Amino acid sequence: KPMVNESDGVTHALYPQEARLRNLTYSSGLFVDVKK
Amino acid sequence: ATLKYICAECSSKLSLSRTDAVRCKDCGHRILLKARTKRLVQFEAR
Amino acid sequence: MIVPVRCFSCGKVVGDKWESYLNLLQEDELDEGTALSRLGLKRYCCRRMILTHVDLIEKFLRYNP
Ligand SMILES: [Zn+2]
Ligand SMILES: [Zn+2]
Repeated sequence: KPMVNESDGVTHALYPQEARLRNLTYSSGLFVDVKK
Repeated sequence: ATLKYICAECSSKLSLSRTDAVRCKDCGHRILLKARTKRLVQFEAR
Repeated sequence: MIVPVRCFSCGKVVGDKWESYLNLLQEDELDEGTALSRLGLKRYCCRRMILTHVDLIEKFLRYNP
Protein backbone atom coordinates (compact mmCIF):
# COMPACT_ATOMS: atom_id res chain seq x y z
CA LYS A 1 0.00 0.00 0.00
CA PRO A 2 1.27 3.59 -0.64
CA MET A 3 4.46 4.73 1.11
CA VAL A 4 6.60 7.86 1.36
CA ASN A 5 10.30 7.15 1.69
CA GLU A 6 11.75 10.54 2.64
CA SER A 7 15.22 11.22 4.04
CA ASP A 8 15.14 12.45 7.67
CA GLY A 9 12.22 10.16 8.39
CA VAL A 10 10.90 6.61 8.28
CA THR A 11 8.51 5.76 5.46
CA HIS A 12 5.05 7.13 6.09
CA ALA A 13 1.98 5.19 5.02
CA LEU A 14 1.18 7.88 2.40
CA TYR A 15 -2.35 9.08 1.66
CA PRO A 16 -4.17 10.81 -1.20
CA GLN A 17 -5.03 14.07 0.49
CA GLU A 18 -1.37 14.48 1.51
CA ALA A 19 0.29 13.44 -1.79
CA ARG A 20 -1.79 16.08 -3.44
CA LEU A 21 -0.97 18.91 -1.04
CA ARG A 22 2.68 17.89 -0.87
CA ASN A 23 3.08 17.25 -4.64
CA LEU A 24 4.22 13.68 -4.13
CA THR A 25 3.19 10.58 -6.09
CA TYR A 26 0.53 8.31 -4.55
CA SER A 27 2.44 5.16 -5.60
CA SER A 28 3.92 2.13 -3.76
CA GLY A 29 6.49 -0.64 -3.47
CA LEU A 30 7.12 -3.31 -6.06
CA PHE A 31 8.72 -6.51 -4.64
CA VAL A 32 9.55 -9.80 -6.41
CA ASP A 33 11.32 -12.95 -5.17
CA VAL A 34 14.56 -12.71 -7.15
CA LYS A 35 16.14 -16.19 -7.07
CA LYS A 36 19.90 -16.83 -7.52
CA ALA B 1 0.09 34.82 23.74
CA THR B 2 0.58 34.60 19.92
CA LEU B 3 1.64 31.61 17.73
CA LYS B 4 2.54 31.35 13.99
CA TYR B 5 2.03 27.97 12.29
CA ILE B 6 -0.36 25.04 12.77
CA CYS B 7 -0.76 21.30 12.18
CA ALA B 8 -3.36 20.39 9.57
CA GLU B 9 -4.80 17.44 11.58
CA CYS B 10 -3.91 17.89 15.26
CA SER B 11 -4.59 21.62 14.95
CA SER B 12 -1.98 22.84 17.43
CA LYS B 13 -0.45 26.31 17.36
CA LEU B 14 3.22 25.46 16.80
CA SER B 15 5.95 27.49 14.99
CA LEU B 16 9.77 27.75 14.95
CA SER B 17 12.49 29.32 12.78
CA ARG B 18 15.02 28.11 10.20
CA THR B 19 16.35 24.51 10.28
CA ASP B 20 13.80 23.46 12.91
CA ALA B 21 12.57 20.58 10.76
CA VAL B 22 9.02 20.93 9.49
CA ARG B 23 7.19 18.47 11.69
CA CYS B 24 4.92 18.79 14.71
CA LYS B 25 4.84 18.25 18.50
CA ASP B 26 3.34 14.75 18.13
CA CYS B 27 1.80 14.40 14.64
CA GLY B 28 4.61 13.76 12.23
CA HIS B 29 2.14 15.08 9.60
CA ARG B 30 4.68 17.38 7.99
CA ILE B 31 2.04 19.83 6.62
CA LEU B 32 1.69 23.02 8.75
CA LEU B 33 -0.46 26.09 7.97
CA LYS B 34 0.14 29.76 8.85
CA ALA B 35 -2.76 31.02 11.03
CA ARG B 36 -4.46 34.40 10.40
CA THR B 37 -3.03 37.90 10.59
CA LYS B 38 -3.31 40.05 13.64
CA ARG B 39 -3.94 43.12 11.52
CA LEU B 40 -7.75 42.90 11.51
CA VAL B 41 -9.30 43.08 8.02
CA GLN B 42 -12.37 45.03 6.98
CA PHE B 43 -15.10 44.34 4.45
CA GLU B 44 -17.63 46.12 2.26
CA ALA B 45 -20.93 44.72 3.50
CA ARG B 46 -22.46 44.37 0.05
CA MET C 1 -24.16 26.14 1.91
CA ILE C 2 -26.36 27.96 4.40
CA VAL C 3 -29.81 29.30 3.74
CA PRO C 4 -29.82 32.51 1.76
CA VAL C 5 -30.96 35.51 3.82
CA ARG C 6 -33.75 36.94 1.66
CA CYS C 7 -34.81 35.81 -1.83
CA PHE C 8 -32.83 37.03 -4.81
CA SER C 9 -36.01 38.00 -6.67
CA CYS C 10 -38.15 40.05 -4.19
CA GLY C 11 -35.85 40.20 -1.15
CA LYS C 12 -38.38 38.88 1.35
CA VAL C 13 -36.59 37.60 4.46
CA VAL C 14 -36.10 33.82 4.41
CA GLY C 15 -33.04 33.28 6.55
CA ASP C 16 -35.14 32.32 9.57
CA LYS C 17 -37.54 29.91 7.85
CA TRP C 18 -34.88 27.24 7.25
CA GLU C 19 -35.11 25.39 10.50
CA SER C 20 -38.86 25.87 10.74
CA TYR C 21 -39.31 24.30 7.26
CA LEU C 22 -37.01 21.33 7.97
CA ASN C 23 -39.35 20.53 10.88
CA LEU C 24 -42.66 20.86 9.09
CA LEU C 25 -41.14 18.05 7.06
CA GLN C 26 -39.46 15.70 9.51
CA GLU C 27 -41.61 16.22 12.60
CA ASP C 28 -44.95 17.65 11.44
CA GLU C 29 -44.57 15.18 8.54
CA LEU C 30 -45.94 17.54 5.87
CA ASP C 31 -45.17 17.89 2.17
CA GLU C 32 -42.89 20.57 0.77
CA GLY C 33 -45.75 22.19 -1.09
CA THR C 34 -47.58 22.88 2.17
CA ALA C 35 -44.64 23.36 4.50
CA LEU C 36 -43.71 26.29 2.23
CA SER C 37 -47.20 27.85 2.28
CA ARG C 38 -47.15 27.37 6.07
CA LEU C 39 -44.01 29.51 6.38
CA GLY C 40 -45.76 32.29 4.41
CA LEU C 41 -43.74 31.82 1.24
CA LYS C 42 -46.33 32.95 -1.32
CA ARG C 43 -44.98 33.32 -4.86
CA TYR C 44 -42.45 31.01 -6.49
CA CYS C 45 -39.62 33.55 -6.25
CA CYS C 46 -39.64 32.94 -2.47
CA ARG C 47 -40.73 29.31 -2.78
CA ARG C 48 -38.00 28.28 -5.22
CA MET C 49 -35.47 29.82 -2.86
CA ILE C 50 -36.15 27.44 0.10
CA LEU C 51 -37.45 24.45 -1.83
CA THR C 52 -34.20 24.40 -3.78
CA HIS C 53 -31.52 25.25 -1.24
CA VAL C 54 -28.87 22.59 -0.78
CA ASP C 55 -27.55 23.06 2.78
CA LEU C 56 -24.00 21.89 1.87
CA ILE C 57 -22.61 23.69 4.93
CA GLU C 58 -23.49 20.52 6.79
CA LYS C 59 -21.12 18.28 4.86
CA PHE C 60 -18.60 21.14 5.25
CA LEU C 61 -18.91 21.26 9.05
CA ARG C 62 -18.36 17.54 9.18
CA TYR C 63 -14.62 18.01 8.53
CA ASN C 64 -12.52 19.02 11.59
CA PRO C 65 -10.37 22.05 12.58
ZN1 LIG D 1 0.90 17.67 14.73
ZN1 LIG E 1 -39.28 36.16 -3.00
